[PDB]
Amino acid sequence: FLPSAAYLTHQQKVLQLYKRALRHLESRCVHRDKYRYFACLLRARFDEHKNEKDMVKATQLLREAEKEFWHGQHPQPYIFPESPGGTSYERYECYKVPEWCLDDWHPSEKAMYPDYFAKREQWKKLRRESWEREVKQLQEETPVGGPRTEALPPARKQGDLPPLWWHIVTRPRERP
Amino acid sequence: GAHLARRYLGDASVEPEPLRMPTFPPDYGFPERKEREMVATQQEMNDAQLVLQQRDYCAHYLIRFLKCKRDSFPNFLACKHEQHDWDYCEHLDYVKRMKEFERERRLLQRKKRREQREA
Amino acid sequence: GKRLFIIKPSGFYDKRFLKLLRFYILLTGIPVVIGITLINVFIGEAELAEIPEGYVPEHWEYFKHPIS
Amino acid sequence: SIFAFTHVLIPVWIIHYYLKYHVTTKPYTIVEKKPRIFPGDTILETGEVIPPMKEFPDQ
Amino acid sequence: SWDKDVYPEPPRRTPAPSPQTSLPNPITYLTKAFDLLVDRPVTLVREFIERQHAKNKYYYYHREFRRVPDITECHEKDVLCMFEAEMQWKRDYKVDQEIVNIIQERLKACQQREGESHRQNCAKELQQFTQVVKAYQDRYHDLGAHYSARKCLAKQKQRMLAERKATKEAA
Amino acid sequence: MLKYIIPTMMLMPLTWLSKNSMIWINTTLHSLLISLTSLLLLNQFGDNSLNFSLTFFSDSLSTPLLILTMWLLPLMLMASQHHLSKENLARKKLFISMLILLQLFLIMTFTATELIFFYIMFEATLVPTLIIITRWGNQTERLNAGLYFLFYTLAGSLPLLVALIYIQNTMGSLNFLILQYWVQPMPNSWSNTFMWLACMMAFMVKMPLYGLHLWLPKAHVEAPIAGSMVLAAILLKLGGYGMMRITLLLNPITDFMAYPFIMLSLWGMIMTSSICLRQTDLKSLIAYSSVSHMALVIVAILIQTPWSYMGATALMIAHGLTSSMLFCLANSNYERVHSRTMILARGLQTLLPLMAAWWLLASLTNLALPPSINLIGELFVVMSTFSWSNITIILMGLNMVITALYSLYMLITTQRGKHTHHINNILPSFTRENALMSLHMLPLLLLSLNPKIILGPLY
Amino acid sequence: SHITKDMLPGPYPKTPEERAAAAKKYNMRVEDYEPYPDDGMGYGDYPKLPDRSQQERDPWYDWDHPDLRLNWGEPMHWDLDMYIRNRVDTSPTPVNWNLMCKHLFGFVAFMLFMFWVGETYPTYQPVGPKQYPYNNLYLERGGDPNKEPEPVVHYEI
Amino acid sequence: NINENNPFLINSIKRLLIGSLFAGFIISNNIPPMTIPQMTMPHYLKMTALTVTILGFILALEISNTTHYLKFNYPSNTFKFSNLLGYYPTIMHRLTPYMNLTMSQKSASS
Amino acid sequence: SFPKYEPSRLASLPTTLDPAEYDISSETRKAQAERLAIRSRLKREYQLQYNDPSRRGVVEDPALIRWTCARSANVYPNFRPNTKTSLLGALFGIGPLIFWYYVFKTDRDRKEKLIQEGKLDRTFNISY
Amino acid sequence: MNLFSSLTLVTLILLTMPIAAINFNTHKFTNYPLYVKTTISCAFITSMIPTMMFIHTGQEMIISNWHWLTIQTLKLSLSFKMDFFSMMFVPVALFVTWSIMEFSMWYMHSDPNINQFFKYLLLFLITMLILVTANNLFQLFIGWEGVGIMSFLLIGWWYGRTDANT
Amino acid sequence: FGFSIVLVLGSTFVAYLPDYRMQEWARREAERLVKYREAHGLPLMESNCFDPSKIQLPED
Repeated sequence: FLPSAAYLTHQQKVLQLYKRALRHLESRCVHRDKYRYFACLLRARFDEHKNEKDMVKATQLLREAEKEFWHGQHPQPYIFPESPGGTSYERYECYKVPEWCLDDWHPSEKAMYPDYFAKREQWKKLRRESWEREVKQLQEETPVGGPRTEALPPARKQGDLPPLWWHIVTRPRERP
Repeated sequence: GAHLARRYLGDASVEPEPLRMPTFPPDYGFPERKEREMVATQQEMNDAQLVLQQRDYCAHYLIRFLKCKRDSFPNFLACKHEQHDWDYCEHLDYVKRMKEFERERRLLQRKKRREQREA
Repeated sequence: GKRLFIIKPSGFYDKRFLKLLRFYILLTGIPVVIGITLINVFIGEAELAEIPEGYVPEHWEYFKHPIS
Repeated sequence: SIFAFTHVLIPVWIIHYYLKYHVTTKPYTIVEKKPRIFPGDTILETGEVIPPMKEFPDQ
Repeated sequence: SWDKDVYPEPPRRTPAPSPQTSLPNPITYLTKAFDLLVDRPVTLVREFIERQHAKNKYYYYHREFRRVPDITECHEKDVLCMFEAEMQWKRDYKVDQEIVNIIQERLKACQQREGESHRQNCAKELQQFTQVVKAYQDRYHDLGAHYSARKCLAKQKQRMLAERKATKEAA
Repeated sequence: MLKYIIPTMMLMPLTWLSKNSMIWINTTLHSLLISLTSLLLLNQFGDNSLNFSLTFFSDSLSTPLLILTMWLLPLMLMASQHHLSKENLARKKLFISMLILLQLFLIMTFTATELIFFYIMFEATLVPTLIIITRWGNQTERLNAGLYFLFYTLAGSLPLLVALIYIQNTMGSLNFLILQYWVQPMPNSWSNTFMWLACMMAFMVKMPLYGLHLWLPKAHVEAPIAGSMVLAAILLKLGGYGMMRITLLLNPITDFMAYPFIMLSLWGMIMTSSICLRQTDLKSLIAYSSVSHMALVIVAILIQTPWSYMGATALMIAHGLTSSMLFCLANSNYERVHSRTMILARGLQTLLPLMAAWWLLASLTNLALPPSINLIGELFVVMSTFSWSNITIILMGLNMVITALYSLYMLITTQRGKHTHHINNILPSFTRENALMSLHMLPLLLLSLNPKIILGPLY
Repeated sequence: SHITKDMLPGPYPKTPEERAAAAKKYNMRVEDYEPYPDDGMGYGDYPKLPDRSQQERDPWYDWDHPDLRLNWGEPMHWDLDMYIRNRVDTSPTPVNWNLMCKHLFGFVAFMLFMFWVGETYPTYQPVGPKQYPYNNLYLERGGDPNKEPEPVVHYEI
Repeated sequence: NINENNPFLINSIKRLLIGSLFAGFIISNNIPPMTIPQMTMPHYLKMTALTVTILGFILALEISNTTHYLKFNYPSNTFKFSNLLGYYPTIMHRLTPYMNLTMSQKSASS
Repeated sequence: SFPKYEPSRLASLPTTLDPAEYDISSETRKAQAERLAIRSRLKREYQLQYNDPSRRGVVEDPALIRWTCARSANVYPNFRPNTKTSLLGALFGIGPLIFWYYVFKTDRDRKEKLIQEGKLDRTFNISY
Repeated sequence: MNLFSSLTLVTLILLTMPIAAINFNTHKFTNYPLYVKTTISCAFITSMIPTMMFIHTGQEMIISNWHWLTIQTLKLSLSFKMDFFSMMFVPVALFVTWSIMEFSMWYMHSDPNINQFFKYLLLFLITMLILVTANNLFQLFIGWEGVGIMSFLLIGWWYGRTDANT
Repeated sequence: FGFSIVLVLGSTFVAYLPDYRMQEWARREAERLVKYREAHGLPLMESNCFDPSKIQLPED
């Protein structure tokens, strides 16, 4: 369930296991120095059988490693206050008013803010002028009838903006 | 305490069951020992609007403590010795209740083992 | 440089409806409050007299407050 | 100064006007649990003593 | 005003506090300041308003009724007899509900005046409360929402006939 | 009452020979003047009712419902543009005149002296609502909804006429006083049981109770806002009004025969409050809410306590106001996004900052907020039913818990947390919608100050 | 403006045409399409999914609808109103489920059992009654002012 | 950027520490006695409050000095029982939202 | 050292220990690739209907409309009354109703018999 | 008694004027936190006095007025009293909430929705005060569900954050 | 004509009017009648609101 590929990798799965076990050992192990000791012990335990030339033995050790990890996890791991489940986790989703709005104002409030609305007008002209031919030709020129991936190509032909940029550039500041 | 351990581990008789306390009657070994003065003047005890379950023995000291505490208010720490005296009189009341307890206990133990071992 | 443009959606219609609501309630809120106050401070409520001998009241003169 | 003026004078005036006349012309209205009187006092209203308690001893 | 014999009040009992020691007494200064800042101006305002009231003179009278005879003297159908009968009964019902309201307010006032000793000088009012409310429970209670007057007289007949059978068994 | 009948007639050719873009102002202004004149009625005193003829008379049950009808007319007549403002002048005038004629038969029905006249004006109220919801239903099953509405309400309501003719020619006339002052008990035979089942089952259809309630939600989700609000508020509370009047006869047999209807109403109140917790189709939640609250009303009517009748009429009036307003907010959100669903139109705390106050205040008047009239009604019904039996208060409080749960879920679903950021058509809130919300809420709070009006006959 | 044949009458049979139509219609893989089956509980031919799907779907994929975990073209499992975050979280628990309910019900049974053992076996300090002066504090109980003067006295010990 | 050079914060904390030092005694002393104070306890019934709090401090300080060590002991499920908020929130909030709504879709809805 | 992690209907089986993810067929690789193709085509069509500056209204998600008409109107077809459907219908529809009806009959008969004897606490029971 | 009843009623009535300030606002304030803090300070400094009179004399009281729906044998008014608990609790709550007004000037300074926050929190104080003054049990029920729903709103202050509205 | 002449004038109209359903008349009449029945010995609210002189029971 990832945008660029279908399966992660074997190495990617071992690597996610390593980051999750190291994070849970952070949360388990306070005072940071016994943490550093146990983290180097874990790094050594990965080093002792990292260089095995098989593949079914690699997935064997991976599967038993998930067993002996899920035995020893921590109930409330220290997740950061931006991660899902965290303390904040879009705390300031109260104030992410999107920018398809702000055009439905009365013109007196538009007369209070001259320069920002003039520059929004020139950005909106830049959106409307460079939408049809360039973006739709690059989106209906390079793909096959099945796209088979979600990475979209940059604009490297001659000039202007990359395709499908508007609701990725004009997103809110995430600390308004 | 220790009375609880004796009452829940030993026999059923010689430790008396509470809240059914008068088992032997009074004046069993008293004869002519009773004062029960009660100098509290019940009508004026009604007049000072006391709480129920305070209209008891050692309540005149409560009346005096309430009187001095009302009559000298902005001294936050005015009445100490009369409140101490009221605590002392309630200590005398608690001692008297404990005396009633162990009176009925010793009567029950000695007299009932006398009767039910020499019957 | 420290200040930035903050985004809030369209407070003008909010303020216009709120101003019109308070004004067109208080257009005859204050005159009626002045009217009822001048009544019950400059006309009297009533007294509680008994019915006099050989006399009839109507269907008013049974009620305390004079606007009632 | 003006804040304490308006908010400890105007609602106090409005409520204390409200509580004398309307409130105490309605009969069963504001009622107070009576002051306790003690056997050494004297009644302020009419003027007569309350008899003191008797002798203390055996404490 | 009000009659002192329908909403009764016991006489006042107020002590004279004898201060033992001398701090003295913040609330005495504060109540004198309260008198001078509140008691004088509201009295002057009320006296002005009372002079403006007593310039003219309104009067409201109390509405009074007669005694239309009975429901026991009305016939089979006779709708212009039962009408006056049942409206007279319904006005008795309203004024009797307010009798119950007066007695229950007396019970509340006896609770709050007598303080933390409830059972002193509230036995008489609780006695008359249980008396009048026993009368109400006997007389108006178990008839429901579509009372007109006739279910009350049916309850009257049924109750006295049952007590007639009870005293016949008691004979 | 003729002074209220005849200007309702005279307000109809107003709409015809007023010119283009001037029918609106004249009808709104004159119906609001009718609302003031309606509020001048409230004279009713003490001993008797008031008689505005041998043809018209008003109990104190009928007074707040009548003022509710003549107050809900101009609110609706303003509420029903922007989905027919682009339509024709003739069809627009026909719609407005249809609402005026429906008001006329509702006034006919609420000041009905005779029960025969009450039945005729009952189904005369039934007539124009089918035409309204079918011609402007704006969905594809409006035919099914109007047809189920018609045949349910007739086929339940119809042997009621036969029972009323039988009472007409076995006891003389059917004025409510001479039906009263003469009513004799009717013993536990079987023909009396069928007469009771005919009358009470006709109104059971009209409320509805649980076994007959799928009548309602199609007729609300597949109907315009005018037919929805009039249908819910005035037609269901008119059915309750009718049961209140006709239950004065048949005094002894209701104890014998009125247990299973209490049962079906209670258990279906619980099941209906449970079914409106998990649905989509935002309009339908208020419909099943109305089914739950009128099942509570039915329990309140069939037990026969004065506390129960006071709580019943208070619950009727408060729920009529609340459910009509909440229908109107649902139509406002549907005009914002052409969805009718619930999980789509998310966000709306950030955008539309003032609409949150009306959603919250309507959801709290549906929550039984404690100084409001809704909790006054529900509280007296709970008191009376715990006097009925010591065990049935569990179902009442479980209804209370689930009612708070689904109402506040309906709040925090549509209008809490994240705009879906692909909507980008919603405009800021008009003055019209907020004027409608202020016309709904402010009479309810001002009755919450002084509810001696809306408590009915047994005040 | 919507096709009448994008709704869903009838169950799975027959196997080539209706399964091909449902797989093209629900944007699903052919072997991933599963009807319920047709036990007659309604349900049409709406697919069966792995049924939990909302405390999964790790939130760093950055799909369209962020607080719904949908992606505009998923078949939207039949019980989704019961499955949103703020309704039901079927996360993989840190312990178990059966072992959890065993420990909880055993602990609640132990606490109520020890409360019953307490309620049959109280503690008390060694102390008689509270002795009340005037006839077990008569005339300040329920009343009867002249009916029952009950003779009971206390003695000093 | 740890910061308390701040008027309102130190005023509020100041006002409530002045509160929680004196106002407990000021409130708890000048009230009319509406009950009978016990005041006659044996030994080890009045001392027992301070005794239990001191033995608790010794117990927690030795747990702290074992936290100073480095052993990494596995949990033994009483750690889980005290760590997962008790099993009551997880068990009840996964059962009773699932049971009521499973019986709402099958029985009530469809 | 593992208690094998028994699953339930509420404790979901996590993505780590399946353990069917660790013995892989090539057809599962083909399935994951085609599933990625389906989601990529759906996101491509959505993003092209999403960033048009001329577009004003909503995007008209067909899966949501399909689910809504599947959940509301398309329950009644298809349906046949089976033994399971009739049994569960008469169980959930009539059973608890007749149970609470039995207990209300029991409580009302006890209460009316008890006040026919008259030994209730209606010494004052005014607000009935 | 004049002073005792009048000062209890003005301690109740000072917590209605800032709601009038936001309702009749029409030109948005900036010192509205300062206004709410100083009116809570004034409410405490008028709530200290009748408690001092209570300990100094005794003299408990009830007030009861404006009866609405006096229908059957019962009648219910706005009826609230001050006894031992009922006015020994109120200055503590006002003092605590005035310190929280200080700390919520500071902590919530950087969020531009502060006025609606102090509106909600003042209304919450009003409802809990109505709960701790009343003797009519229906008025206790009013204070009960009112503090329940203000607790709902103040828990779900941060919209977004599905943990909060859960 | 929906607020300034309807809502506020309706509030003043049904704010006070004649005593609806005869409440304050019932207060004053009950005050007078309780004063009478307490000043004349008999218990207030004698039961049997219809006089048993004016009743005729069917015999047995």
